[PDB]
Parts: sequence; structure tokens; C-alpha cells
Amino acid sequence: GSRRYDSRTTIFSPEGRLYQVEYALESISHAGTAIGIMASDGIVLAAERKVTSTLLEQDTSTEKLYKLNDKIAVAVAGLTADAEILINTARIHAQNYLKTYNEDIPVEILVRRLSDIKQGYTQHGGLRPFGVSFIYAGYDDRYGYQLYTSNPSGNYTGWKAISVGANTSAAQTLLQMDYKDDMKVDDAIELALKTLSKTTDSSALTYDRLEFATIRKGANDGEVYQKIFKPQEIKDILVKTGIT
Amino acid sequence: QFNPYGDNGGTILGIAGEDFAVLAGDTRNITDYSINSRYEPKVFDCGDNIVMSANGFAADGDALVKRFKNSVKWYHFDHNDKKLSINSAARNIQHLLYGKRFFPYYVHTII
Amino acid sequence: NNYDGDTVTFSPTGRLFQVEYALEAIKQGSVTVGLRSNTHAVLVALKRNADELSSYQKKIIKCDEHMGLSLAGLAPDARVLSNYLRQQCNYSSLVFNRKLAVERAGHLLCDKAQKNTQSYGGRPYGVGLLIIGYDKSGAHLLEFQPSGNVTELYGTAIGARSQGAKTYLERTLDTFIKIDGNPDELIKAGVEAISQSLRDESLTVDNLSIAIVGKDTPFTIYDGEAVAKYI
Amino acid sequence: DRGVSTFSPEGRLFQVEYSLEAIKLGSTAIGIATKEGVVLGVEKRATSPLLESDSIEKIVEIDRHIGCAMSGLTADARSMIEHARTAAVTHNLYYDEDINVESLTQSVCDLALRFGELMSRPFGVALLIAGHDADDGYQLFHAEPSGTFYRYNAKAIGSGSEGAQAELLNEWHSSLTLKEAELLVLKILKQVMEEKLDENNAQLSCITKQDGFKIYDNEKTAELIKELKEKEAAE
Amino acid sequence: TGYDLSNSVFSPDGRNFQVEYAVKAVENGTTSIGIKCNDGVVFAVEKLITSKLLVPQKNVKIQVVDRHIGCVYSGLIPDGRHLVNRGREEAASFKKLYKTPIPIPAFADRLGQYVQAHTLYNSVRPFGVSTIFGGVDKNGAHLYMLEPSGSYWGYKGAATGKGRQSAKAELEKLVDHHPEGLSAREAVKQAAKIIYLAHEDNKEKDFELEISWCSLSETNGLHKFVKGDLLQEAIDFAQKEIN
Amino acid sequence: GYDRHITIFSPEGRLYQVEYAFKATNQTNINSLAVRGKDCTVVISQKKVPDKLLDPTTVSYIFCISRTIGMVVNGPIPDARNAALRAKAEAAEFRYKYGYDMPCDVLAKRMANLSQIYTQRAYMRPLGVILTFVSVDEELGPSIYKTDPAGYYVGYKATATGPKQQEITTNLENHFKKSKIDHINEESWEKVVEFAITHMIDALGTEFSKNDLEVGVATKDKFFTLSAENIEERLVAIAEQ
Amino acid sequence: GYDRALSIFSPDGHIFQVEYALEAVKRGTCAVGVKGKNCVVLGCERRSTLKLQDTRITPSKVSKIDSHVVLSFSGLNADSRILIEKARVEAQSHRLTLEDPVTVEYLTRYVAGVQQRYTQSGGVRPFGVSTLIAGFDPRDDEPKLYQTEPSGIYSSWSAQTIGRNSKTVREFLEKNYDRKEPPATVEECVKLTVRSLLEVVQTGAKNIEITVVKPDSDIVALSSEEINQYVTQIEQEKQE
Amino acid sequence: MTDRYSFSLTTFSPSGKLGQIDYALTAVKQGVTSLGIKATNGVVIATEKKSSSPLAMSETLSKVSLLTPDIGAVYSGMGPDYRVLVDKSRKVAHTSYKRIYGEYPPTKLLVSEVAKIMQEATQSGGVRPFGVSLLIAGHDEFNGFSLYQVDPSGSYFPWKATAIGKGSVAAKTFLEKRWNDELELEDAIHIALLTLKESVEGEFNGDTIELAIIGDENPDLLGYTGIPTDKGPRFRKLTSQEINDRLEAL
Amino acid sequence: MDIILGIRVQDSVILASSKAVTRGISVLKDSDDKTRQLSPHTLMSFAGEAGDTVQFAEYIQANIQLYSIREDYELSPQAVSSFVRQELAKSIRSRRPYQVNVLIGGYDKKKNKPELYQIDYLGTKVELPYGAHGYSGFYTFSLLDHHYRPDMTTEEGLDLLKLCVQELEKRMPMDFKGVIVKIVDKDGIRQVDDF
Ligand SMILES: [Cl-]
Ligand SMILES: [Mg+2]
Repeated sequence: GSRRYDSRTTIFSPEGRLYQVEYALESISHAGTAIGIMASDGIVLAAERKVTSTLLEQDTSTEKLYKLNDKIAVAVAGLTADAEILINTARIHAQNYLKTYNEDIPVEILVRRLSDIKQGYTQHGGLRPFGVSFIYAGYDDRYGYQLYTSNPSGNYTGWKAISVGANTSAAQTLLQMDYKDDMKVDDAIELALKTLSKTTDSSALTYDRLEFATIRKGANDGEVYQKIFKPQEIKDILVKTGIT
Repeated sequence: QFNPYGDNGGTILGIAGEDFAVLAGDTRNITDYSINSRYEPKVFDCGDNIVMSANGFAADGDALVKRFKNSVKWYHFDHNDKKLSINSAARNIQHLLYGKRFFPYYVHTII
Repeated sequence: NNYDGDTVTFSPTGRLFQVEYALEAIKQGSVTVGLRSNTHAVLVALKRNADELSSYQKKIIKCDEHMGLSLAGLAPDARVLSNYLRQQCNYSSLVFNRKLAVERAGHLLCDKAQKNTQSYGGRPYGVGLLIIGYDKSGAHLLEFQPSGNVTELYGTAIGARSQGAKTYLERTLDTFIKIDGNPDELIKAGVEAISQSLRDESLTVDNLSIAIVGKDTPFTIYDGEAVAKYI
Repeated sequence: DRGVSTFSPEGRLFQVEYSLEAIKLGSTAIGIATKEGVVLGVEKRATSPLLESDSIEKIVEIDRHIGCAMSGLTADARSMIEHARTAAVTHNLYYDEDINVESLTQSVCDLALRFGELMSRPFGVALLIAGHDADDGYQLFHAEPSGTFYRYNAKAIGSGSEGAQAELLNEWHSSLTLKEAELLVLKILKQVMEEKLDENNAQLSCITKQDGFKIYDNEKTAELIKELKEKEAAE
Repeated sequence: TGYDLSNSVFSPDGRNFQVEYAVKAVENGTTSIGIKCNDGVVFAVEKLITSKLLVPQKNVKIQVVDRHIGCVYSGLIPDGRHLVNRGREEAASFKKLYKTPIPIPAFADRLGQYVQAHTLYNSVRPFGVSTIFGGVDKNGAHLYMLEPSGSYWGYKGAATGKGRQSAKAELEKLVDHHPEGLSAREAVKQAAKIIYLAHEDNKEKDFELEISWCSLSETNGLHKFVKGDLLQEAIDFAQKEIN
Repeated sequence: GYDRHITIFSPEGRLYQVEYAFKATNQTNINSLAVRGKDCTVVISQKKVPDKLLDPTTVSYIFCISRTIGMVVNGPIPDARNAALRAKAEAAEFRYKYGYDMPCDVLAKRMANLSQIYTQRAYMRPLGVILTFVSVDEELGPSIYKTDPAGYYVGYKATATGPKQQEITTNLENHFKKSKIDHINEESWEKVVEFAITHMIDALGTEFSKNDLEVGVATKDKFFTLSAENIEERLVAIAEQ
Repeated sequence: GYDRALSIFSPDGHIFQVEYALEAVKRGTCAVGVKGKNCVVLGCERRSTLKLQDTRITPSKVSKIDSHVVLSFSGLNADSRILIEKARVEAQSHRLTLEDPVTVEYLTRYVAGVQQRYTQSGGVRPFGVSTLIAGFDPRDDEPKLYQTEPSGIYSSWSAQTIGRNSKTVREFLEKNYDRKEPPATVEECVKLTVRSLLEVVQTGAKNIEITVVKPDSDIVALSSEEINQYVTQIEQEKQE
Repeated sequence: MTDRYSFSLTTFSPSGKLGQIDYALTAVKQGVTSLGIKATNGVVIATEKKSSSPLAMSETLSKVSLLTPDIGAVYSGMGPDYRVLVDKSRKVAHTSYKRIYGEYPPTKLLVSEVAKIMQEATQSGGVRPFGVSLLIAGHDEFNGFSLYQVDPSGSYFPWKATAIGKGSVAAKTFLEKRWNDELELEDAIHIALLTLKESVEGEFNGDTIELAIIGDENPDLLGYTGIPTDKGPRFRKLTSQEINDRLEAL
Repeated sequence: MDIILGIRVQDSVILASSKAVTRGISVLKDSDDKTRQLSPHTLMSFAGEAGDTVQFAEYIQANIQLYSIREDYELSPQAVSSFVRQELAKSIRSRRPYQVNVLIGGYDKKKNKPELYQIDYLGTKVELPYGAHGYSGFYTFSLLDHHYRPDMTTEEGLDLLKLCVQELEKRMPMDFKGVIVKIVDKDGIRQVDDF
């Protein structure tokens, strides 16, 4: 029968590893680098677009940075199509929580549930896992500003600064060097861009090959604002830090 | 509207002695003011020295007896031809009757 | 070789190897004999034990008051198939107030075994059965094989070294067929038939298993001291 | 790969035969049936000295009149015991009586072959089911993952089974007392066990008509071990 | 390669090797034939007497569908029975809805589509039988032969099994020598002869002859078995022709 | 190489099972042809009855799908009949649901979509057939639409299918180059059938008797097949010219 | 539904998928459980290749199943969340029907049963997780410590360890733990747990987690400085 | 019986590649060239009508398809896969949007729904990916004119102009030179015809070329009058004659 | 079941619930506690159909306790009330709805404010300074309209509550066997033993 053609996506290797999870991570390692940096007064999300063409419409485009609700955003590394399936699920889960409790969802709860979905694809169903790693940037009134990452295994962890996708080894070393705990948002913006500028496989880092976003309390009095940067705004912040 | 029950009349009577027991019943079967049969038995030998009668609505009575006789048969198959004791038969019949708690067998049963 | 992974695959010569491997399980099973006259039908079964401390595996199963079988091969598969026969015999009684014909009993078993040989996932039954019975057309004996093939016979035998008993019955055909109105003599012929399949071992009191059905005889099984008469 | 319910060329189910190899790796379990009762005994086999041996539950009650000992992948036995307990209690509810030991064993053995492509594989555990009923008296059954069960006067299963079974062949007779059977299980267990037999790494139990199924205390077994050693030295 | 390991897989030729392998199981089986006549059809089959212990006349292989259709087959006998069981369900639902008994061409397609359905998936095995069948309906007599692939045609005469080529040759002579037509009673006698002639390809074990027929005049349009005097008369005719 | 057993992509972006289903099309060794008249659509096919024991009336690869739609198949008869039964059911259901007769091109699309599913879904094999649908559509007029195992379909001015399809195709191409029009400029369907047979004779290079051919004709409000005598009458007309 | 029998027997009588799940446990960070006279202590390793972590929000290694029972583990982190959730649900379900919190044995038996079910269910792989379950039964002062594993077997332990280099720390505990006299106080039990982890860990900084469970739902996690004091004390006594 | 293929037929290889997606992209590469160009006041999409036979009527086979009154689609790769995607894309525009909001979806969201369908064929049980790349041109009130590409993976990208299929590498280079942000619709049609002539080999006329635009509203193509807010479809398929007129002044 | 009251004061929420359980012409019990602690700073009182009341209360209790364990965090009174409302809103369109009315009294530790929510069996939620279910409200609402002040202490709230119970004992037809009173504040939940 059909047994002949089954790849057996949810099995262990002799060494105790999940083949498909490991290979999905190998896929993600070729995706455009995404960096998250958490400051005391906000969070930065920076991501490098995958080898841009000059005729690509840059202003009305969304590849890396997605909004889950007013308080939580994600940076994507891997298959965009796979990520959008998970994003719409996460968007729904956040609204279910709000409908139930009349409170915005805590960041970790949203992360855990999205990670539990990924876990399911590695243990049952016989389907391939999602070839996606997320950086979650968000705020709630319990823990304040939070950075998380999840990967195809369904395992998630919290971070002060983190990178996913390509050149994470090099990127993480640079972040580990220059990061400190009393850091401000504007400093974190500069660190994020400087790190990408050194780890990039491109010749020079330009505005058209970047997506950028911040989550500050820079609105008026005790409230959070999400700023998905426009092309011209990325151009200005790139000049202001002295990269171009 | 359709009424699924009926009354077939008749009456039954069980008495126990020291080393014996009797189960008697009249042989008349009726509907309303008409006689259907002057000789229609409703006291049956079910095997294992158990006699049974289910008097009231004859359709339900026959169905129950038929199910119990079948229960005795499968008791032999599943438990190495063991004799079904009268107390065990009684309990088995309870489950037959209570299984239709919300659409009852309209009968008064005696074994 | 490459065509024996499952029952859904034909070989290049048109063979079903999983069915043939199921057939092989019967040959490994202990010997059992079936034979009939015009008035009675008899099953004789050599029971097998694990060791001297163990009991002897029961080979004969009752299906109704007028029908039953003996088994050879996987015993749990015989339990499934005998249970199905009990239900079919019982359905015929409750619905039609009719004792199930031994021929229809065979037809139903054939069709049940067949479905397992044409579908993916399932497997063939790993047991052979000898069904005896007395119905409206007299005494009957059937031979069931898990390929689906059912065959009505005067006498037969299945299991290990069954060829010895089968040859004897082929010679004795004219004699035992006319043992009418005599149960003990028909059994004697069956006990002598199964004895042709014995090697080193002989028929003892807790080893032999006999069953009989007939005109004025319900299907009844004899074990233990009840078969001491026929040794 | 290949189907789960596949026959070998010799006419055996591959998975059933492979599960039998798993049972051979399991710890030893011995059962002996007498006219005064049925005795069940097991090797506990703690993997480490830090493991609290009293938590090793390889002898188990099914009903007051039916006990059970196991050997092999003992985790697989939990659902089998659960089914047995439910079958026993359910039969008492339906028929106001104790269930026959044979009928209980048959119910457990019906689960055995309910695997394929139902559960994904056969059970990797063999059971010794001991009990008493009014009809056939004291009985001992060996329930395998093939769906087959044999009644035994005495039986050993597990790693030291073939050696213990040969010993049970010589020692068993139809006039054994309960006390004699208790010592005989201890004697044979001590012979096939790797580590030295004591009250902490071996467990005894029995089923009698009068008192039902009882697992013996470590204090009670210790005295039977001491009684056994003295009797062997006495000749 | 490996194209023959799974059912419903096209080989590079455009062939389904699993179906062709089922045909080998049909070729291995006993001989069975069908003869179309003036106002009906006749079916006959070879039953190998494996042993003296087989009860004569009591292992019937020809099967009736509804009351007007006869079915016979060569190959895996259980597979044939499964197909007839389906045929009976198909015929019953046709009569239930449309009142009239199922026409033979209509019935032929019901089996055809069902057999063809068992070549569409790897989860099922093809049928290991070629089935010769037919009967009498409102439009007259019809004879059909259905193969493991689901392929079927109408026939003047049909044959399958181990002695098919011998039977086909003998059938072709009847078609040539009787252009105006063959009668029902004649077709029974010829059927007996052709089975006896086709038995030369399976002559180790001796055999038992079994014949059935549907005819508008002789059987009143219903399927009946040939028994007693008419059977023995057909056997004697066949015995005289071999010598 | 399990990518050649089921309908999944090979490294070079191909579906081998689909390609092998195309080769099954020619297994019968029959050639079909379809042309359009002014008022009609004619389809013709070779009829080969090798076995003498066969009932030749039951040997057919042309099907009456609906009253208006006809279908000829190139491929094995089991798959042909499978497709025919499904098309008949689809045509009937369409009429019931939407209140008008299913058009030839719409049925062709529907059967093509079904064929497409078999090329994408693994458990279902492609049917080894090419389906040529013909009618006189009430909106589009004379219509020829053809379906294959890939799920491809298109309308045709005329078409041919079979082993010697290319020879027939070019024969028809050269005629429409000459005539300068999209159809057979002819009043009666009888002469359109004569054209079809004549050009098949020229392309294949074989002569035909009455029993060597099979003819289907679509007119306004009915599709029908010709008997042996209807074809014989048609063959006589060609011979006497 | 996906039906495939992934966990199956091999010719030698082994279920390789269950055995390969044990290898995933062997890869996981070390976890240790030691029970004293009036307490149980759960110690856990945290690998130090991860700097720039946020320890406030990062999932803790020891999880509360109820107010009186805790669960630690070794193996796949994602798998452990599924077992913990199921256990937490069953804990509340038990309180609802029996009107009494779960015993530690009962909770263990449930978790172990879930693990076993995944070794003979179609379409699923076994949990790549072993657990240490510790706590105190309701209205009971006797310490309880149980272990589970992918196969589904469970058992009680005076002291036990699981995960990577667990055979080294088990060796340590086998000679240092006296059955006749377990750690009499909380300090003695924590020290023995920290000592056992110091055989394997690397540094005693932010690599060791300690959780102390006492009777009547008295559970507390130790901070860095509190743990560091035990590390400082042990090293000074070692230099002798 | 029954679909026993409940497992994924697309899986990750050791190198991290998804084989069936890569192979689907290879099938797209073999396919005939199609392109799209965005202007200031419109969008053009175009492709070659590769005729299977000269007896075949290429008018009956439509490579450029209307999805909504303001959205159109063209492809490169496997035609049957495209046809079913158009059927599903049309239906999903109604079921998941128009039947809820009483208006047609904006281009980006309809593209998102098509992308979802194509992603599911990459992960669901017993199916292969779609062997096509789509170019979807459209207009909506709040986003204006837009052009999207959709690949077999389910990934989609917005373009100022692009090409897919056989000669896409050369065609994209040609478009980079000619494209500016001040292009009028007629200028974009002119460039589309120039770009497409490079990839086409045989005949180059209105009968072998299929071209449609997303431009101004067409009240004449609406089919009714009386509702002022309803001004007609922005999608228009250029006729065979209309193409030939622009080929003279080429 | 019958009488459940609630009063939110400056620094606490006070719930009073009748002790009588009546069936037919018999008072089966006179010491029944018609409340469940959902979390350390959230208390729910309930009244309605026999069986449904306790079954619903304990079901909600289990879910909140599950949440507390999972997140190691106490849900706000507003969050618990919204959860409860949604459950009742589902219930009302079920095959057999929960015929249970509830009051949820809680102290929000983040806001340092007491909160009282009144929810009926339809899923009709309102935040109130004082609340009641059943026929009680027909007396207590007007009484509290007069005597209630927003800046009252817990002791003043208890005297205000005594005034309600006295009025109900005077004018209600049924003997409800007094009330159990419970206070919810910053320090958690405690029971007044002498009322
Ligand atoms: Cl469709
Ligand atoms: Mg209200």
C-alpha cells in the first residue's frame, strides 16, 4: 500500500534527534538574518530582506516583520508562507484571549501556544514541520518588555538580545560583546544595524534591503506604540548612525 | 398519533416451595374487548431450570423472553457451559429491562 | 520474495504469498480429522500441549445445537471465526426461526476470509477449520481454508501429517459412509483414521478430543474420561 | 519497511514473535498451582540500589479471587490489568457472581491481537493469571501476546524460564501443600536469579478460596527464605 | 523498475502489471465456458475431483444473480463469490428503484465499473477471476465475459481458464457452422462436449461436469441448473464424441 | 525512484505517471478523427474486432453522454467506461441543478479538472484515456473539445487522436490551409461524414469496409451513432465519385 | 488520520523508537532528585553556552503540577510542556471528583500512563522525556520521589538523577546517600544535591537551579546568592 | 480503500531543501514566458499563447483570467494546475470576503488567500505542490494599483514589473532598463509588447499573444445602468485587433 | 438557594449568602455555604437551580485554579468575571443551560481596589457598588440607595449589611436561616463567624 512512500517525518534518529526538525533548522540558517534587542525603555526588531531586486516594490511589502496585535510583533526567518499560517493562528489566539478575559494576552502565553502547535507537528500527524523561526517582541503589564524565540522543534526561550536565520554565530558574538543592561532604545537601534552591517552577505547595507520596527513606551503617558518603519524612515536612521 | 404500547391482558402467578417452584399463567390473549387466542402460552422454559413469564404488552413480553433465552445461550458459550443460577438470571434481566428505562418494556416479569 | 510484503500484492505467476504463508500455519498445527455417515457427523482432534505441566489446547468449538467445528493453526483466529458463525447461526434462529444450513455457514466463512485477502492493512486468517453439522438435508462435513476456499466432503483431515488420515479415509470411504444409526462405530472409524497420523506419541485420555452431531444427537464434545472408551 | 500484521514464510506473525523475545529479557516470574491454593512469585530486579524496591509492583490483584504476575515490558501490562479489573467487576455487576478464571483470561487475551494498521503493536509482556472458582477450582494460566493461553500446574516466565521450567517439571506433583509450593518458588527463584535472593528483591503471593488473593509482607517472606535455607542444609 | 510491486501504477509501457499478474491466477484456474444460443445462454464449468472424498453434485460453482442471470468464473473462487455478492446488491438496488429486473448490459457495466475500481488504488488488489455471465432480458439473450482489468465485451461464445484455447477453437467452429443460430438444447450438449475436450489440458485428475442455462422457451427466461436425465444425456453425448 | 510510481514531481519538474498514462492511450491501437460542418459535428473512429467469438455490436469506443453530447475515447475500455459513466452523471446533475443542458466545453472542463486532481492527489491514478467531446452547442455552434491525462483541454476546428494521429492531423491542416475556413462548408451531415472517412482513408492509406469503422454524428438537439448499414451507404457514396 | 505504527518491535525484541527516545533524555541537561527526612530537593543543570539569556522569563526547569507536587525533567523541552499540561489538568480533575488533591504516586502513575500510551499508539512517537516527580501526599509528612521514562515504567527512589552525565552523579549518590540515615535537615539535603551536581556541572554560578519542597504545599525556589553560598562552602571544605 | 496517504509528500532533505517545491519551480522554468508591468494609472499582464496544434482553437484556452472585476491573473508552468487555482481563487474571493463584507477583496488579500491554498499543497497529506507561478494584477480603492507574484511555496512578493518562466532572466533585465515611476498605461503596454517579442520565436500577433489590463473603470462592460456608485470593471482583456493596432506603431 | 448579596466598600467587598437549603416542605440544611473561592483574592457566591449551582461553581473554580498553576499568577477579578460571563453566555444557548446566578467579589492587587460583579444565568455582567440576586434586590437595592456611601469602612459595610438582613428577615415570606458573611480585601478572604 502507501507505507512504501511514507518519509516518517516524526521519528527519532539513533542518536535521539528529530531528523526533520534538524533539517528545517538547516533551511532557516540560509534565510535573511533577523535581530531582536531588548532595552529598558523599549525593543528593537531588525531584519535583512533576502537578495532584493531593483524592481521590487519596497514600500508596500511585508516579508520579515509582522504585527500580531497592538502590543506584540514578530520577526520571521524561514519560509514566509509557513510563517503566515502560524501568524494568522497567533492573531486569532490573541483575540480569543481578549474576548475571554477582556485583557490583552500576556506575551509568553501567546508564544507558548504557538510553540505547542509546532511541537505537535514533530510528535504526531506524519506531516513536515513548519520551516520557521520567530523572534517575538512584545509588552505586557506583568513582565514589561520581552524578547522570545521559537523554532521548528517547538522549543522557546527568552532573550535580552538574539539573532535568527543566517550568520547567527557571528551575530550573537557581536551582540554579546557590545550589549549592556542599562541600554536605551536609540542605542539598541544603532547596535542592531551595526551587527547586520558586519554579518551581512551583501556588499553594503542599504535602506531597500531592510525591515525595521520598534516597540517603545514613547507614546503619551503609560502606553505602548508599535512603529513599523517606512522606507524613508529606514533611510534616515541609516544616515543618522553613519552607515551610509 | 401512533401509540407504540398495547394491553394483551392475562395474569400470572409464581409460588416457591421447599424443594420446588411453580410459575402459572392463563392462556388467554386479548385486545380491548376481543379474544385473540384461547391458547397462547406466556410461561416459557428458558433452560437451566429457569421458567419465565413477562405479562402485559405481549410484543414486549415476547421480545424480552427471546432476549433472555438468547442471554442464557451466550452465557454457556462465554463461560464454559456453566449453569446460570436463578440469582444471576435475575440480575441479567434487570439490565435488559433497565437498558430500556426511557422506552420501557410494558411488562411485569416473573421468573 | 518482493511480492510477499502484504496481501494486496500479486506475484508475477499470480500467487498471493501472504495467503500461502497463512496456509503454512495450518500445516504446523496439530492434526484433526472429520468424517460423516448419512445419520451422523464426527470430529476427532489430536490436542497439543506446551509441556507435561501444561493443559492440552482445546481444538473443538460449538457453534449451535446442530453445528460446530475443529481448528488447526492460530487458535485466536478460530475464536474470531467461530464467534462469527455463532452470530450467523443465531441471526438465522432469531429472525427466521430457521436452523442455519451447513452449506450457507461455509459460504459466509468464505466471504469473511476473502475480504481480508483483497484489502491493504489487514491480514489473512491463519487457521483452517473442519465444520460438521446436521440440518434439513442430513449430515454434512466442510473444510475451510483461509484463502476462502470451502469444500464439502464425506471425510477429510488437516494439520501436521494429515495425509496419513486422509489416505485412510479415502480407502475406508465405502465402509464408514454406511455406518448409519451407530455413533460409537463411526467414532471408532474416526479414531482409527487419526491414528494413521501419529508418530512416536499415542492416544491418551487427556490427549484425545471427540465431537459428534446427528439425527437425534445435539452437537456435544467428549474429553477426559469420556473418551477412554475409544482408546 | 513492512506491514505490522505480516506473516513470515514459516506461518508466524513477525511482531508477535519479536514481542516474545522482549519477554525473554524480562525478570523471572513463577507460578505453582496446588489443591490448597496457587502461589505466585517474582524477581523484582532493581536497576540500582537507590531505587526503593517496595515500589516495584510486578504482582497485582485483579479481583479478590484472581491474582496476576507479569514479565517483560511491564508498562504494557497496566492497560491489560485495567481491562481485567473492569471485566471482573462488570461481570459481577451483570451476573451477581464471581467470574470464572478462564473467562477472565480469555477476555484479557482478546486484547492481544487487536493491533495493526486498534493499537500499533502487540503487548511486550506475558502474564501469569492465578485464581479460584467454584467450578474448576484452583487454576493457573499463562497469557501471551499471541492471544493464546495455556492452563498450567506450574509455569515460569522471563529470563530464567527454560531453566526454571525444567526444575518445575521434576519437583511438581499433584499432592503438593501450599507451604511446600511457597518454598519451591523461593528455591527455584534463588537458582535462576543473578543477585542473591532476599525479602527485598523477591516477592511472594498466593490465592486461596478462604482468604482470597494476598501479597506477602517482606517479614513473612523473610521467614520462608530462612526456613528454606535450613531445610536444604538439613540433608 | 519496481512498477509491478504496487497496483494502479503505470509502467513506462502504459501497463498495470498487477492486473496482468491477476490474469495469471485466472489462467491457472479450471476451465469455464459460455455459449449464446437462439433465445438464451448456456454456462458450463470443469470441476476437478481432487479426491474420492468430495461429495458429488455438492460443491456448486455456478451462481445465480437475481432470477434471470447466471455467473460462472475461473481463477480465485473466493474473489468470484465476492463479485457475485456485489452483483446481487447491484441487481437488487436496480429492481428496487426501477421495478424491472436489471438488463444484462446494464448488469455487465455494474460489474465492470466495480472491477475497474479495483485497479485505481494501491490499497486494493485486482480481482483474480475472469467471469463469464449473462441471461435473458426484454431485448433478448446476452452473453458477457469480464476480465481483471474491468474489460468486458458481448460474446457469441466465451471461454476462460487453463483450457481456454482448446475451448475457443471449438467455439469458433460452432459460430462458423451455425450462422442462422444454435438451439438451447443443442447448446447444452455442445457445452458438455467442449468441457470434455477442454479437459485434455487438465487430465491428471478426472473431473465433474456442471451445466446451467437461461432460455426464453426452455426455462421460461429464468436461470436453472441442468440436472438428472438432461444432464446425463449431455454427458453421454460428450463421451461419444471424445471416442 | 518512487517519484515515478506516484504523481509527485521528479527533479526535472515532470510527472512520469501522467506521461505513462499518455502511452496507455494507444494500447488499443485505434485512431479517431473529429471535424465540424455548418450544422453538425462528425466524429469517426476505427473499429477492430480481432476475435471471431466477440459480439461485434457490443464493441464500441463511442458513447452517448447526453442527448446533445457525444464522446469518443482513445484508451483501454475499462477506463473509457469509467470516464463515460462519470460524464453521464455530471451532465445529468448539471441539467438538474442549473436548468439547462450541459455544454460540451463545460463538460470537457469538468472532466479535465477531475483528471487534474488525479495528477495532484497521490491515492488516485490518472485514467489512461483521451476523451474527445462533440456536440452542436446552442450558443457556440458545432464544437469539438478534447481532454487528456494531464488535465489539459482545448477547443478544436478539427482533431485526431491515436497512434497515427500526426499523419491525420497534417492531412487536415493542409485542407484548412487550402479551404481558408474553420470548418467543412457542407449542408448535410451525410457529406461531412463522407469527408471525414475520405480524409482518414488518405491519411492512413487503408481502405475500410462497413465493419472497420464506427461513426458518431452530432446535430442540433441530438447526438447519434450510425449503424453498419448507415456506414455502408456512406462508403458506397464515396466509391461512386 | 495518520495511522503508521512508528513504535514497533525488532527481531531482537527491542522497540527502537522507545530506546532512541532514551538517547534524547541522555542528551538533555542533568536533573537530580534527593529526598531527606522531612523534605525533597530537586536540582537541575542549566548549560552555560547560552549567555545574553533573560532568566526572569525563560521557562524554569522545575514545574509546579499542583501546590504540593513538582515535576522536573531531562530531554526534549517542547515534549515536557505537553506532559506537564496534561498532569496539571488531571490534578485539578482529581480535586474536582475525589475532593482531595492527587497523591504523588497517583500523579506519577498518570504521567507514566500517558508516556506508555505514546509507545503503542498509531501515528505518534514516544515522548523524548524522563521526569522526576516529587512532593508530599495530602495530610502526610513522608517525602515522595518518583521517576518516569519514555517506555512508561515508573518507580520510587530515595535519590535519583537523570539526563547527561547522570551515571556519574548516580555513582556519587550511591556511596554518599545512606538509607538508614537520610539528610536530617533541609540544609543537609540541599548540600548533598548541590555536591552531586558539582561533580558534573562546570561552575556553580547561574548553572545550578535548586527547588526545595516541604510538607503542606511549602515549595520555594532558591536564588543565585543562596545557591552560591553552598557552592562556596563545599569548595572550601574540599581543599583538605 | 480510502486515501491512505495522510502523510507529507514534501519533506526537508539533509541540506534543508524542500525537494518538491524546488522541482515545482523547475517546472515553472520550463513553462512559457509571462510578465507584468505596473504603470501610474494602470497595470498590464501579458503572455504568449503557445498553441498545442494549429487545428486547436487558441481562443478557447484562456491563460489570462478574470478573478474579480478589478483583479486579473496570468501564469507560467502547468496549465491544468493554473485552471483549478483560478476556480478556487474566484470562489474564495466570495466565500471568505464578498459574502462577509459585501464588496470584493483588495488585491493583496486575495493574493494572500491563493498563497494559502498553494502553501497547503506543500504541507498537507498525500498531495504535491502546484506546478505554477502566478502573476496577479489588480486595483482597489485604498491601495490603488498593484502587481504580485505567487510561487509554488506559497510565497508572494509585490513588483513594479517582472517576468516568470522560459526567458524570465533576459526579460527582467529588459524591464529594468525601461521601467520608471512616471510610466503611463499606454507606455507600459508598449514596453510589455517589446519585452514579450524577445521571448516569442514564431508568429507575433494578436492571435498568438494574450494581454489584459487593470486600468480605468469600464461602464460599457458593466451590463446595466442606474446605480451611480457601480461604475464597471477595471479588468479588461485586449482584443486581437487592439493588439495589432499597437504592433504597427512598435 | 435564594438570597445572595454583595456590597463593595472603600477597601473591601462583602458577600452575604443564605444558609437554608429547602426541598418541598422541608428545610434539609441550615448551615450551607453558597460560595467557592476561585483564587486567593476572588470569591464567587451563587444561587439558582438545584445541582446546577454547585456543579457550575466547582467547574469555574477548577478552571481558575488550573490557570493559576499554569501561569503561576492570579487572574484579576475583571478577568475572572469576563471568563465566567462567557461560560454562562455559551450555556444559555446550550441543550440544557446552567440556571445559576452569581456574584463575584474580588480585590484587584494591581489596582488596590475592591470590585463586585453581578452576573445572571443569561451572561449579563455588571460592575456595581452593591448587588443582589433573586427577590432580595426588590428590598435591598432601595435600602442601599439610601444608606450606602462609597467611602465606607468594612465595619460600616457590615452594619449596612445587618440592616439588609434585618429587612429581609422582616418582609421575606421564606425562612432562609440567616446568612454566612465573607470579606474580600488586600489580605485575602476571611469568614465572619458571629453574624
Ligand atoms: Cl470542477
Ligand atoms: Mg444581572
